[PDB]
Amino acid sequence: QARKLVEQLKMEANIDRIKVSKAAADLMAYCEAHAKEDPLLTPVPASENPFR
Amino acid sequence: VQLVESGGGLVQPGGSRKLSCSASGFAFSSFGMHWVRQAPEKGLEWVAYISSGSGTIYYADTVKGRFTISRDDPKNTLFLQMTSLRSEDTAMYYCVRSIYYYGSSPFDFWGQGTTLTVSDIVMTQATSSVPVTPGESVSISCRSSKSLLHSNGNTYLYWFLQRPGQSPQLLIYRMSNLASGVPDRFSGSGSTAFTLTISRLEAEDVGVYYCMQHLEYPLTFGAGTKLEL
Amino acid sequence: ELDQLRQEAEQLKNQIRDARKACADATLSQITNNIDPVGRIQMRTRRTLRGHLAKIYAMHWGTDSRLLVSASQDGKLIIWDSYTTNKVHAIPLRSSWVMTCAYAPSGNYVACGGLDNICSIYNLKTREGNVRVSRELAGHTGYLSCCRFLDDNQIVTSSGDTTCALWDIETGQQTTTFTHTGDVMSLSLAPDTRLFVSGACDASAKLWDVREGMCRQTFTGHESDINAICFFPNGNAFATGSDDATCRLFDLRADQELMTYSHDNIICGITSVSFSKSGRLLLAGYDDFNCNVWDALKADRAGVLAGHDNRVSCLGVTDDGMAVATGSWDSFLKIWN
Amino acid sequence: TLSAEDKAAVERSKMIEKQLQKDKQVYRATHRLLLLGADNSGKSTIVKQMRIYHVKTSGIFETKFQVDKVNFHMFDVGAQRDERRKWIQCFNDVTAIIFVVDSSDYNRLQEALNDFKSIWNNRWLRTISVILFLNKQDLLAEKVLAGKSKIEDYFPEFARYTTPEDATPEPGEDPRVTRAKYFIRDEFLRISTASGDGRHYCYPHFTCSVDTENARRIFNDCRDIIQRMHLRQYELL
Amino acid sequence: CTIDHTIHQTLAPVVYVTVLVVGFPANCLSLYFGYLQIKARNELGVYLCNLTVADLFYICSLPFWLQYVLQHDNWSHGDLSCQVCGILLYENIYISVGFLCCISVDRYLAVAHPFRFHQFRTLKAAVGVSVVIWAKELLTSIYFLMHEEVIEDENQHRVCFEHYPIQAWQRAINYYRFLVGFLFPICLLLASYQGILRAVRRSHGTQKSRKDQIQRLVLSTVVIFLACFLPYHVLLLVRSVWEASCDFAKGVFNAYHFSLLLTSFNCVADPVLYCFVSETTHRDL
Repeated sequence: QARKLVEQLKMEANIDRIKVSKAAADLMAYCEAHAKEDPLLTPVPASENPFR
Repeated sequence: VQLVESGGGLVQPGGSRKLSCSASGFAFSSFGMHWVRQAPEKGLEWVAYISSGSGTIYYADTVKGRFTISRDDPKNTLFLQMTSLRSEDTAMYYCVRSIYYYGSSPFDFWGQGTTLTVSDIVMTQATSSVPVTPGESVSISCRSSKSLLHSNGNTYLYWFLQRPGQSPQLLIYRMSNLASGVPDRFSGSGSTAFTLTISRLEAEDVGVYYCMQHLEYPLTFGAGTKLEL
Repeated sequence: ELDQLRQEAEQLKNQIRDARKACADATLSQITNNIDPVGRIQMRTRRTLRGHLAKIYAMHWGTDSRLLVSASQDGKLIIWDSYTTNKVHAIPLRSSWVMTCAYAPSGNYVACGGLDNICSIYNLKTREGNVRVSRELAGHTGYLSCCRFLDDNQIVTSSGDTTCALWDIETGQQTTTFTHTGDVMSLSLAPDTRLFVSGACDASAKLWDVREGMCRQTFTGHESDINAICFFPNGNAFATGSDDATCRLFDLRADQELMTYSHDNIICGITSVSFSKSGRLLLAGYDDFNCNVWDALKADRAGVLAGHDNRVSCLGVTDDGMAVATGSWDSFLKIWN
Repeated sequence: TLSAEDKAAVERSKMIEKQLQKDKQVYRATHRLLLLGADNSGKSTIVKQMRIYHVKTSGIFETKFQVDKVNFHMFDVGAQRDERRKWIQCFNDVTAIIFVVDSSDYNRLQEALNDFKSIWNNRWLRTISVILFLNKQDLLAEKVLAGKSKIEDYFPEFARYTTPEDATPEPGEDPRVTRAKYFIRDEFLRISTASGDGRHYCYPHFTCSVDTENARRIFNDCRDIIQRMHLRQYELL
Repeated sequence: CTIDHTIHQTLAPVVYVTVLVVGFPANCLSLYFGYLQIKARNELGVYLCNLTVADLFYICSLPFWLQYVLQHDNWSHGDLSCQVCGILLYENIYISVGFLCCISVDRYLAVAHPFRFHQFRTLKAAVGVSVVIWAKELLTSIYFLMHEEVIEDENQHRVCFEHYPIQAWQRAINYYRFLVGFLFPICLLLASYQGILRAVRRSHGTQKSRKDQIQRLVLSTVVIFLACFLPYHVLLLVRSVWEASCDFAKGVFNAYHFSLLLTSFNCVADPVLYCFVSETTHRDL
C-alpha cells in the first residue's frame, strides 16, 4: 500500500545536500560569468541584433 | 519524387510546340517550377520560372514574349508554350523543382528532360576540363561578375553535377549547404570567387559540374567543368 | 500495518525537512543584497507575429534562434521566421485543443499535443514539400500539457494523468514512465538532457532521472497549482510559476527552495516562465496581460512587457539570448529585445 | 532590398496568409460547444442521437452537426481524470456549455448541483452561457407517478414549494411531475442567478433520451448568446 | 435681394462656439475609443472612426463660419476657403449620415442575423464601404467646386454658400439631398432599427432591464437624428418649391438658418450616442 511511498521517501532522503550559501554563490558565479553574453540584460549595440 | 517531361521532337523553324511536365510524388502546389535548357553540347541556361500560386513568372531575355509558362496544380502538370521557334532553341529542356522558405533547398530535384530539335551576372568557369584519378581531391572554381553575398548574409551560389546521360543533381546550395542525399565528401566555399571541393573521389563523381547564381533574375549558369577519368 | 507505514512516512518526511532546514546557512537574498541591481529593463517589441485565428498556448524557439513554432486553438501550428515575420510553415492539426508544442533541436521535427491525449510528431524536412505527421504517441490517460525533445528519436511528455513519460519515436511506445498526485502541467529539460523537472497540480516539482526512471528529488513550497517550470542555464536550478501569484527558484543540490519572487500588486497566477541566457533575468507571463521580468538574484521586478490585450500564455527566450518571444490569448506573438 | 529567394519566401508567406484567411472564414462561422455531465446523465445518448440525425485513450470526442446551415462542434471529454480545474481553461471562448443532468437520480442530484456550481462560478467561464439539459424527464415522470422514492427525503424544501406561475406544463401530464421538474430546474437556476451579473445566462431545457429537438434548442440558445455578445460588442448596451 | 441676417449674429455664434468647445474634445475621445475598437477585430471600429473623422472635419470648418458670422456675414477669406468650408458645413453632414447608416446596418446584421453574412461584417468590407462613402465626398466636392458661390450683398458683405433667391442649379440638388441623404437614410435607420428592436424583445437571454435600456438607446438615437436633420430637409424642400422671389427669402431665412444651425448638433451628439453611452467605454474611463 504505502510501502512504495516509504521506499521513495527513503531513496529521496539519503542525498548529499550542499549549503544554500554555496548554491547562491554558484548561481551568482554563473550570472556574472555569462553577463556579457546576455543581450537582454546587457543591450546589444543595436547593429549586431537582427531585429533592428 | 518524380518529374517526367514530354512534348519535344522535330519541329520546323517558326512553328510552335507545347512542353508538358508531369510531377508525381511531392506537393506540386507548394513548389516553384523552372524550365532550364541545355544545348546538345553546350551548358545549362535558365529559360523560365513560375512561382507557387502562379503570381511570379519570369522569363529569360532570349525567350521572353515568345515563350509563356503555366501550371495546373490540380492536374500537377507544368506547361511551357513556345512560339516563333528559332535555331537557338535546340536543346534538352529540364523541369526543376524549387521551394522557397528559410532553410529550403531550391533546385533540389530535376526531371529527365525532353529533346527539342529545330531544323545579367556572368558565371565564368575558367577551367573546362580536369584530368582526375580516383582517390584524389579536386576543387572546381567559379567566378562571378557581381558579389553574390546579399545583405541578409546569404551567398546565393548553387552547384550541380551532370553525370553522363543524366539530369543535373543538386550538390550544394547557397555556396556552403550540402543537399540531401549527397555524400559529405562534397564541400563548397567562397566569397565573387568560389570553389567546390571533392575529397576521397569515387567513380560516380565524373561528369560536368555547373555553378548557378540565384541573387537576381535571370538565373545564369557557368560553362561547366568536365571531370574525366 | 498501514498505521506503521504512515508513521514511517511521517518520520521520513520530518527527517527530510530537518535535513533541509539544517542547511540554510545564508539566504540567497542576503548574499545578493550586495550585488548591483540590473535596473529598469525597457524591453521593446520589434516584430508582431499575427495570423493565428484563436488563442495561443505554446511557443518554442528553434536552436537557430530564428524559427518559431506556435500552437493555437484553431487546430494550427505556425512556424514563423522571427527575423522577417514570414510564415515558413502552417501545419493543420487534427485536434484543435492543443496545449503544448516543441521544436526539435535538430529542427527536423515539431511536436504538438493537448486534450486528445496524443503527442503528435510532425516531420518538417521531407522529400515532399508538405509537413507530414511523423507519428502519434498514445498511452497517456489525461491531457498532454508539455512535450520536449531529447533528440530526434526520444521525447518526454507530461500529462494530466499525474504522469510523465519518455517515448521512443521509431517505435511509438513508452520507453519509461514517471509517476505526482495531480495534473502535471510543465516540463523542463536539463541542458545535459539526463534529467528533467516537472511541476504538477499539487504544489510540488519533481526532478527525474531520465535513464533510470525514478523520482530523484521532490520540492514543495507552493500553495496552489504549478503551471510553468524552467531550468536555470546552469542545470542545477529551476524556477516554477504557480497560480498563487508567486514564482519560486529551487536548487537540486541544496534540495530546498532558494528564493521567491512575488509582489502584492500582482494577484494573478504565472502561466509561463523562462530564463534569460545569463540566468540573471527571469521572465514570467501572467494573467494580468503582462510578462514580468524579474531579477533572479534580487527578487526585484526589473521590467514589464505590456503589449497583449489578453492573458500571456507562452513565453520563450532564444538560444543566443537576443530576443524573447511571448504569445498571448490575443492571437499574437510579440518578439522583444 | 530583398533577394529573389527572399521575395519568393514572402510570396509563400502571403499564400499561407490566404489559406489562413480561408480558414478564418470557417472558424468564425463554426460554433464550439462543450458537453459536460456525469455517467448517469445521458450525454452519450444525446451525442449518438444528434450525430445520427445530423483512440482507446482519446480524451476528446468531437461531434460535428449542422442546424439551419450553421455548424456546431460539441466536444465531449472521455479520457481525463476527475479533476477539471485546468483543462476547462481551454474552453473560455466556446459559445456554450451544455450541462446534462439526470433529474431522476435524487441521490446524486446534489452532486450535479455542486458540479454546476463549480462550472458556473469558474473564473474562466464568467462570460460563457450554459444550456442546461435536464435529461431523462420520462424516468422522472415514471418515478414520481409510481411514487416510492420522494424528493422530500433528499431536499427538505420540496414541501414548502409551489409550481411557479410562469410555467409551461406539457399537455396531459400531472401537476406532481411538473412540481418536481420545476423544483429541480429552480434549484439549478437559483445557483445560476445567485451570481454572475449579466455576462452569462443559464438556459434550462427539459429533455428526454429520444428527443429530436435538442439540436434545435442548442441552435436557438447559441443564437441568443451570439446576439447578446453582439449587443455588447457593437455598443448597444 | 436685400436679406438681413440677425439670427447669424444672435444665435449662430452661440451655436458654433458651443459645438466647437463641446465637440472637439468629444470627437477626440470618440476617435481614440474607435481606434481601441479597431485594435480588436471589430467591424464597428471602422465606422466609428470614420464618423468621428467626419465630425472632426465639421468641427475644423466651424471656426471659419464663426469668424464669418462675427463680422456681419462677410467672408473675407478668398473664394476657395468659402467653397471648402461650405462643403464641410453643408455636404459634409451627409458623410456623417451615411456612416451612422452604416453603423445601423452593421448592428442590424450582427443582431438580427448572427449566423449569416459573416463576410459583410469584416474589416475589409468596412473599409470598402468607407472608401465608397469618401469617394462621394470627393465626388460631390468636385461638383461644388465646379460652381462659384460668393455673392456680394447690398452692404458689400460676401455671403458664402448662399444665394437667397435660389438658383436653377439649386432647386434640383436640394431634391437629391432630400431624397438621397434624408429620406433614404431615415428609411434605412428605421428599418435597421425596429429590426434590431424585433430581434431584441424576442430573445430569452437578456433581462427586461437591459431590454428596455436597449430600446431606450435606439429610440434616443433615432429621435436625435430626426431632431437634428428633419427640420433642415423639410425647410430645404420648403425653400426649393415655394421660393421664387426675394419676398419669400426674407420670410423663410430665419427658419431655414435655424434648421441649418440645428443640423450642427449632430457632430456633438454622435460621440455621445455611439461612443459615450457604451458600457465598454465606461470601463476605459
